[PDB]
Amino acid sequence: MMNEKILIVDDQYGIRILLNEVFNKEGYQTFQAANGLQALDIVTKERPDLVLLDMKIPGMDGIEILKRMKVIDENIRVIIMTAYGELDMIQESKELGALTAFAKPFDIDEIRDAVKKYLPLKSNLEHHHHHH
Repeated sequence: MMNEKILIVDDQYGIRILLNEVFNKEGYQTFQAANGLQALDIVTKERPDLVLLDMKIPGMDGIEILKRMKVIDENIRVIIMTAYGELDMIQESKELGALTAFAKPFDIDEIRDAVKKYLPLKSNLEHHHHHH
């Protein structure tokens, strides 16, 4: 199976290592990038399947970053982060290969839950059971 890999493009390295460890723990080889170049490096270094492109402020729109990682790997997908769906770029984001546009209101679990249900390795903590 796929070894389950992630790329977190967030400048708020708090949220970034937050997401990092969260998915990482499920099995996700998550690599934290604060910028799209970092991200380019990350894709080229690990080849993540799920790249959380924080379109907020890190450096560039997760779209332009998702497509550059799409050109190096259209195998890849992106979980671009938004100010709760500012549309336009948001539409095109998911449209180009972003699975989800997660915002300020995040359950944390819904994001890790999402990554598993999109590409599942091990996930959770204790087997695959009804409770998360």
